[PDB]
Amino acid sequence: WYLDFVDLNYEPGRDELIVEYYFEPNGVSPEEAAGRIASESSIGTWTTLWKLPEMAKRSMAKVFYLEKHGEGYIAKIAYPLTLFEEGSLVQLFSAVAGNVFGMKALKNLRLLDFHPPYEYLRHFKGPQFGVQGIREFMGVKDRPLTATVPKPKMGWSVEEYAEIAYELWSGGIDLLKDDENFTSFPFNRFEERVRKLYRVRDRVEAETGETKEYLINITGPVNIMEKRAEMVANEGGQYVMIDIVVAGWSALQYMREVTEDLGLAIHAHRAMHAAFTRNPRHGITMLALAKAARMIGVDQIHTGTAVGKMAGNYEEIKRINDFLLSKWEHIRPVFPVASGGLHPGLMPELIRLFGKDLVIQAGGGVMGHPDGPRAGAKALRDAIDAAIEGVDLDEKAKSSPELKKSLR
Amino acid sequence: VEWYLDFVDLNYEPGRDELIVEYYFEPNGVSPEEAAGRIASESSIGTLWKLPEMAKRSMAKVFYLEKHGEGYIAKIAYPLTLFEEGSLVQLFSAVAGNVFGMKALKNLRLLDFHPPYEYLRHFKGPQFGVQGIREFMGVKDRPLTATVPKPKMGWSVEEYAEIAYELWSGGIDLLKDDENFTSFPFNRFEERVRKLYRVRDRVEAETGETKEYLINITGPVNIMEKRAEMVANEGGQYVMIDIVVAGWSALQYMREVTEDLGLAIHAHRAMHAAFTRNPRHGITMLALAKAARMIGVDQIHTGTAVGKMAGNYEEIKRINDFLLSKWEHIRPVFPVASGGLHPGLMPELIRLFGKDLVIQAGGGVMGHPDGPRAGAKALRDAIDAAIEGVDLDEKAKSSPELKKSLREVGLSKA
Amino acid sequence: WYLDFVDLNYEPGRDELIVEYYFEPNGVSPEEAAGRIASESSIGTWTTLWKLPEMAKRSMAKVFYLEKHGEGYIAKIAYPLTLFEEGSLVQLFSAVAGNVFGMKALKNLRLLDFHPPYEYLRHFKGPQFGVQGIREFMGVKDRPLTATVPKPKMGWSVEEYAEIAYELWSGGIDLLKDDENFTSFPFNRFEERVRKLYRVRDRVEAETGETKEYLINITGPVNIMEKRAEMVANEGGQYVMIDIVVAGWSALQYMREVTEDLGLAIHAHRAMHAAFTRNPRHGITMLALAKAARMIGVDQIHTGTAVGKMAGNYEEIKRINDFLLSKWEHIRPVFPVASGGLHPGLMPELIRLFGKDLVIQAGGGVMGHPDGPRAGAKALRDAIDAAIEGVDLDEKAKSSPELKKSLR
Repeated sequence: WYLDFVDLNYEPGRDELIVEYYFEPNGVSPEEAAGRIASESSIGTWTTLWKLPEMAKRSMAKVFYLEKHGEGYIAKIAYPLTLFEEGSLVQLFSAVAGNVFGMKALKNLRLLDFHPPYEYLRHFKGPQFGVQGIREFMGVKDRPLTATVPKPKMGWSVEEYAEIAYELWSGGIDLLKDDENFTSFPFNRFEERVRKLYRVRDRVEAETGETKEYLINITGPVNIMEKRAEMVANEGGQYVMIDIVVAGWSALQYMREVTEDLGLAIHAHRAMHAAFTRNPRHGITMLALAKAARMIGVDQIHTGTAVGKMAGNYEEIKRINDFLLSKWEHIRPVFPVASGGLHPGLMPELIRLFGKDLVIQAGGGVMGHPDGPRAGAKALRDAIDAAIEGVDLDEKAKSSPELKKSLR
Repeated sequence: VEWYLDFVDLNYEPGRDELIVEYYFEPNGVSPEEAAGRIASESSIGTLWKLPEMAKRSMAKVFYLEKHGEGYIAKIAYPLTLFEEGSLVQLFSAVAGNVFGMKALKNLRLLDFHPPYEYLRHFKGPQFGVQGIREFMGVKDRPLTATVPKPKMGWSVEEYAEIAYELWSGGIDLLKDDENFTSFPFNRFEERVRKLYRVRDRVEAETGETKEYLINITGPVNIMEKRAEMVANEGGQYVMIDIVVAGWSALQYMREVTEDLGLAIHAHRAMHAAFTRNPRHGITMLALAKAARMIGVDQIHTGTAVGKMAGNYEEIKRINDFLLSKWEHIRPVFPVASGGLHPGLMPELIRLFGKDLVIQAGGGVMGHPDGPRAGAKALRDAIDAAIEGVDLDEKAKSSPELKKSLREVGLSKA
Repeated sequence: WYLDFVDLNYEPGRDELIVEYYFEPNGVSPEEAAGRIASESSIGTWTTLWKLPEMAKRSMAKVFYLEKHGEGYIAKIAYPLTLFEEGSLVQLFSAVAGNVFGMKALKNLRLLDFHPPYEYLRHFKGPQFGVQGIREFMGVKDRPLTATVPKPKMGWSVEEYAEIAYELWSGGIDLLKDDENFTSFPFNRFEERVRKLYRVRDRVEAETGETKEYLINITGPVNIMEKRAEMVANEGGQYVMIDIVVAGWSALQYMREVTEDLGLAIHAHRAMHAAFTRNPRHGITMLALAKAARMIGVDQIHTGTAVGKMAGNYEEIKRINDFLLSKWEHIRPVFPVASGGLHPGLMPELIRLFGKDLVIQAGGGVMGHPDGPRAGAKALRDAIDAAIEGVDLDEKAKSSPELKKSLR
């Protein structure tokens, strides 16, 4: 039966969903392995007896491309839309990213990418704001945005958090960002944080004439996340942060509706992703993850950077960033968020390689500045201004004491 | 102009994900090809500033154009980018809107449409259909029977209850309100619902047979919803809506309501003939029945082959065939036959149109010489006879009520 | 029995509803045909046995006028109010415009007009705003209002729609108008359109000191239409557009209550009407449609124009326009909306023939202006100013470059 699912001359219609897998077979032929992925991700097996169901035949997936690739194989598989509950990314992932990973006839299986047809994709809204909508409400037309996570990442009282925030925002940071694990604690309850931090936010706005925002972490059981998002909207926030991998796709799809009602942008933290995106032979790629997140509609998502302290291989990151920012029917582009050991001196290189449409998360460089967080923020903003203006950092530094000290 | 000809390409092969509409038309002062492109244009993107990418992609295409009688038939392909999926209202605004008013046509008739799978899948179709209705009614094989009281207006709730008792007791399956009969100071809907389902339950207890009520909930939508809620609360399994007068927007919403409440929909088609009757202009009954079946009415009036209604056999059969055909996940709909039907016509009716019908024969039944109960019995008897292949004159020997109906009809003709 | 319904000497009371029909009999006498319309639209048939119902006799319709008219006949029929559920235009149309159209004893049947008595009409509110209420909230006291539908009529993104809108409004258009088929699409969702277009609206108001509005198309299944109307009211809109024939009378009556609660005027698009108003022998007239729409209470409705590109016979259109604008107890007058190939050069004639109480929809002329939509709007506003002021277009054109170019 597994071979009924393999037709290397099949030409998929524009209304079929395509998934690309890498795999290594275990004691079976490449074709049998491929067929097995297709059957398991579609109708399973049958032509014996007791009534074949009427839509089974029309719902068969088909392997239409199979080629050797290094130590394994790449297959592309076409899925008729009769297999799917439209609007449920959850059910899509149960089909194409479910039981297939555990099959003993494969040593390894990686979902590399997928391509939803227009009739699947039209039932997703994508980002509510995207790059352009964020740039509008932030009032930042050309340069990348800046973000900072306080260090240490845990243990502040609300008052202590408010003071750091005041300093970061005042020095030039656009977005305060909670750490992925920083949700709500006895010494820093979410409700008290929301009531205080947005007062400090509004004060800095009045004093500087620059828009400031807060990537506040609403991550929790979904009912709690919804209540936290309502609190944020009620205080005048326009962003919520969600750890999307830990929270999961069912909650994210629902929160996308909540954020639509409340006018909130979503910053997606991708903590836990490496558990299945890191292994080059087995799991789901960051690309496929980013695609699903963009389709549902996160407005910004972490992708990594190119340095040594973050390391980060250039081709993979570039590829994801390019996808996030590409035209894709009605789905608004998503800001890549660059983080990892970033600091003012790396800004020209970051921006040469990755463009101006970025959220630059540079908490280390900012917090660890010898004159304090406010000075570190200033320094970062100055390195970005110089990168965009084509000005050498050492030249800028002669008119920016804060940047000067950072480059030492 | 040459712009309108950009919408015409008679070698185009439409993909399986495009919606097709078939029109008859007669041009008025332009060529046939220019008329057809005008139709395609006006029902898609219409006609300095940057022509958006989506507009180019969303152009309809005339891919078939042949002469037909005194005019022409065109088939036009519509990408689904033109449509708000789930909204039959919006589809009809595009393909059945301003297009009828076009000065470049003398006449335009929407003949039929074919939604692709990706459009159709966002409609549920009938909640019950033929098989759902036969299950809740407990009637496995024969046609169902319905009767609208005569006269059609003016009854108190008590008088209506008494007629209903007789009709159901005599064997009618479905009491039917007239299309004009909603709620009046002398017969308020709330009172009628609270009384008639007690009568219904009484008749079920006495006969062992299931009885139902095609009760007319037609009104402003908020009123129809409230009336549907009252029917469900009294144990009713059907509501009747005059779907042409009420309209598509209300009907789509009411199909959600009846999903929640577990109610079947009987669609009365009053006013349809204002646009379905003219063979050169309007919307065919076929196209209308298709839209109603997609949304999901469970029974709909189509017409009969009778003395009184000498309706076209071939058009009626085409509609009934469509209603009963397999159509993906969309359940089949019962055709409702009516128009001057009496017991003597049951064998011809069933021979020509089959057993999957609701037969509304109010006139024969109400006009029986021994009263409505006897008319109901006579109708049921003629139907059993037709199904078992027994001559009506043979059946009449064991059924005095049928005997009398057959005799009196014979005494009523020249 | 059909003859019991004919009394050519009957004088209807002021409390009876009168309907006027055109018909052609098919094998029966004019009187029998007329009687058949009356019976079918009232009590049907009966005097045999099994209890005549108590209110049947008092609910009989009566043909009281029958005269030859060309190739057929006109009948007027009086209906006692016992036949009707008061406040339900739906039930009125089921009686008088229902099964009568399909009767085989008539070759043709047209409902020409109806006349509700005060005790029927008092249960309808008519337009919430009408001509005077619109003129008040638009701040436009004498001249006709202007409207424009973007071309092409479909396929814009929200951002592209907002830019056209900015230009139209800025040049002088009063009302942006969505096309009848332009509701909500993946590339232009209603909720995102509402949130953006009213921001651009408020900006143009601030910059020009002129009120601007949006005939935004809420047409859909009724629950969806209600949610869309709430969205519009919430953003500060005062108008919604409904395709009333496609949506239908049940939804319209309900929406009239929704718009009452929300303070919204209704613009009625009449798409699909020609399916039954166009045939001179059979259907319902535009007059009767306009009457029902006015009674429920649309504030503006399309009637057509007098040119060549719209063609439009003058007597019929004038007659409807006159009715819409006439005193009619408590029912406010309704703006006729003139559309069809209109452009600045036709304004003096349009206004001579049809008056200043019009909404002039002139999308072709405006969008197709050689200097752009903004210039086209300006040109239209200038042709209207000149028409009202008694000024020759070629004279105006010497102080209006935009109009000058349009007249070429």
